[PDB]
Amino acid sequence: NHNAQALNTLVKQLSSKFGAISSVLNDILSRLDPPEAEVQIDRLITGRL
Amino acid sequence: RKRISNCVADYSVIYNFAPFFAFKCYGVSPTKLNDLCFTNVYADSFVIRG
Repeated sequence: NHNAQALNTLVKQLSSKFGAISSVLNDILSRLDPPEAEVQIDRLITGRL
Repeated sequence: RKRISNCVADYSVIYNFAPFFAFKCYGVSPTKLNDLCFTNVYADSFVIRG
């Protein structure tokens, strides 16, 4: 039960935004310019770490 | 206020129109409007001082 709970929470955490425009990297890449993408990407990186 | 939907959008005519004084986009990159898909488009026009 504990192993299943931990794995489910870890996989569920991938849908959080962490104060960004979107929670999907492909959407961010296909809607913006690389100079304006690092600002959004950093928040996701920090949250997932 | 004009609402635009259910059509194919091309933005080459935007550059063809005039030598714009200003062209600023906030949520999108101006060079990549050619590859996106939107639900509804709202067009608003008026005259303001320079």
